Amino acid sequence: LAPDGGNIGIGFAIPSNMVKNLTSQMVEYGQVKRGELGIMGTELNSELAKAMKVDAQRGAFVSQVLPNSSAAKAGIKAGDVITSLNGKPISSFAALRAQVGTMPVGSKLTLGLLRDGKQVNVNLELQQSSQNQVDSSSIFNGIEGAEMSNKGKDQGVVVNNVKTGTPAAQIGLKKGDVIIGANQQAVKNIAELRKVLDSKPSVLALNIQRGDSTIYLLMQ
Amino acid sequence: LAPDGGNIGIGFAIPSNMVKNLTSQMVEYGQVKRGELGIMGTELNSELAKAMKVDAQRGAFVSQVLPNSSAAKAGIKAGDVITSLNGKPISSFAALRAQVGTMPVGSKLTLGLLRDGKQVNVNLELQQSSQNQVDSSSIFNGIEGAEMSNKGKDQGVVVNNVKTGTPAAQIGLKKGDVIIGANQQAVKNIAELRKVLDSKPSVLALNIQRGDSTIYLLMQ
Amino acid sequence: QMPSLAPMLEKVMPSVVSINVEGSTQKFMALGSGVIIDADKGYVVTNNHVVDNATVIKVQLSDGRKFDAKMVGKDPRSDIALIQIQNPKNLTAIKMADSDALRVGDYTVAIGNPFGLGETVTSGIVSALGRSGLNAENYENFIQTDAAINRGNAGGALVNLNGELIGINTAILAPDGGNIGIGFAIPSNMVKNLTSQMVEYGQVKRGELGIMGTELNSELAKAMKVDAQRGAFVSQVLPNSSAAKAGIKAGDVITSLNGKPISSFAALRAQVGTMPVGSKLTLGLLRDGKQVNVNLELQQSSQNQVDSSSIFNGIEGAEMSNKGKDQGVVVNNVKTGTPAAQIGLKKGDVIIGANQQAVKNIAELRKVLDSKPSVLALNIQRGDSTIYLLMQ
Repeated sequence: LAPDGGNIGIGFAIPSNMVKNLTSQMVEYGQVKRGELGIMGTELNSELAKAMKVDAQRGAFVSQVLPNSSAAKAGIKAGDVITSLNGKPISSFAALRAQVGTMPVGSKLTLGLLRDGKQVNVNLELQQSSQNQVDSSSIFNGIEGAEMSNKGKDQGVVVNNVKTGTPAAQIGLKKGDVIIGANQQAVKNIAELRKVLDSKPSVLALNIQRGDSTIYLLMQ
Repeated sequence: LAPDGGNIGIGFAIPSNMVKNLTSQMVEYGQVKRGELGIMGTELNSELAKAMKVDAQRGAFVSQVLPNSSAAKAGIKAGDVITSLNGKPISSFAALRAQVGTMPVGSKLTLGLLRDGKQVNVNLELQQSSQNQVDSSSIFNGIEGAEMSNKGKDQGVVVNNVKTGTPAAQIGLKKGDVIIGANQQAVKNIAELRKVLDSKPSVLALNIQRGDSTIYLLMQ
Repeated sequence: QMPSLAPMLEKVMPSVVSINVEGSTQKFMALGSGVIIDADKGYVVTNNHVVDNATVIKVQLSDGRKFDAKMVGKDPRSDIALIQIQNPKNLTAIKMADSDALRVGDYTVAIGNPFGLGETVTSGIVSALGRSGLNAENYENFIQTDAAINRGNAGGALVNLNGELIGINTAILAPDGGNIGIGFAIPSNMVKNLTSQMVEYGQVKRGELGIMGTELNSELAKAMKVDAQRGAFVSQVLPNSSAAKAGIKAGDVITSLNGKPISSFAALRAQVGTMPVGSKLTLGLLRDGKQVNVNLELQQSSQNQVDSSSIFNGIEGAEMSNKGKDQGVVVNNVKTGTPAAQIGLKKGDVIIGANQQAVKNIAELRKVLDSKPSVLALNIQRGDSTIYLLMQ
């Protein structure tokens, strides 16, 4: 925080537990596979707490749970208040978001709950998601277009959603494509891919699958 | 090639084998029935060849094969390189296009292939296509509108696709029509048709079939 | 049963290459042709005007293959440059013919890359020999031919029916940049000399007779009572020159060099202008109606060559040239506002190494530069002192 781009005594750092998770994923995959509980929430402020007769001036208020979500399955109901994650008391909703927002899918966690004045304990398993990440640009450096992300196990890079006037689709890039190799090298995930690109070839020969067909997309 | 429309030492002729094929078709039909292998390709340049680890600096690179195509059936895979047609080494993709682009449908040919450093030999049969040819104009001289082409054996001239404000549809010309005669003369193909037109009648009485109905379209 | 150039060309076309160039002085692209002179080392000759001021040079064989090439020599006065394919494999060089045995009836075929279409061959005859005057500051002794030559043909081959190289296609007379039947190639004897020097030194060490002259035209010949309508007229000889020592007097006419009759003054200039210092030659002389024969030894000179720019690519400043034996590169004459002197470059400096590599001549130097270091540490001698000049 600083008017006039000079330090005044207030600065911020990402806590290291978050760095430890986020990075470790990147190492093994080239991106972060984001898991979700599938609840909508908001900061539990003192006013909201009266409205809801809860003894607690801070926490995550559950506005609603998504159907067929981890939360759902686990028994979390709307109008619940989350007070602790894995033993650790919860500053706020944002903090909560931030915590789980950095754990990998499949992680097993436990939530401190508070429904109708009664403390609750619930076991959850982080699940899939629709995380908006890694655009075609972050890997091609300048090739606007469809977003991309890993796929299943080490199954290759999947193209999420192509735009229109975006340069990527202007090389034959179509959503639903599954980059399975490049320049005679196998691509299991975004890291491998970025690796072939690190060598900086003149022509990039993408080996993709559209439906039940192998095809090749070329670049320069 | 010539800035300023004067000769400078560089001129081009269509090779005679191509003339021999193209013309012979025209003689017997009034147009060329274009056959296709149904592969997408591009020039195999030296850069692309490294990307693909191929020993070959020239040829046709197979970007992908169409499903239910001659190529498909024959066993040609994307990322293949075509090096020879019928014994004859292949300059480039264009040359290849140009060769087959002038053979008649049903022609039997054989391809020199190169997949993963290994030479391959494949037998093909030129198949149908969606060739964009003979507009209604090339036969009516000035009657814009739907495109036309022969149909099956000597079954008459078929109207491909009518436009809108095009003068042809402005005489009742509708796509899917099958000109089966004109002025009490039978029309098996575009040559026959153009023949009735050679006499230059004042009124042209087209005998067409729309669906299960015979109708007549008139001109002047 | 049909006559054809095909059998010959089949052996010969691999020798000729296309050349693409990226440069700046403002970014440009250019293209022309080149000829493989030595298959093993990947030496490729071409016109200096094609590869001049190039940041990047790529060479493409007739078979498709591309390579990168780096400069090794260049002579603007004659418009010949020598480059070298980096990592040459399985190449074909051309055999050179003796251009001095060419005659005007002779058949010629030209090979090169007009408008970047690809390797194109066209044919004609020798229309003329010894043509000069195109650019009067240069050495020029052009073969003239009506084989079609256009833009992109520069640096390419002019060969005879046996596929021997007789010239390098260089220029064309032509309003409107299209061929009209008149094109020019540097004769191959000149290429053979100029290049061979470049190989061994990075530049040409130009020798001089030290005579001033001019074309002996028919009018001048009357004025001087000489029986001869062509040749080199000696206007004056320099003191302490080869000519001087040899006994050549002003008002002499030179009619032949080494047995070979002499078209004109320009031709003469062009011949010797391409022989290396120390060469021993003999002159056909004509003083007061009497034939004379004289033995000469080509001597030093003040040749204006290799600017600091031709080796640094963009570093204006002092000119440079080899020095004595393999003694290093000497800086000729620094300017003022020129960027070179703006790095501490002072005339009289003797570049004796760079980046811990020894520099005997311009080729070696250009070699350290080929690696493209980030910082260039010049090891120079000013007077009796070693110093270091730095760049980036």
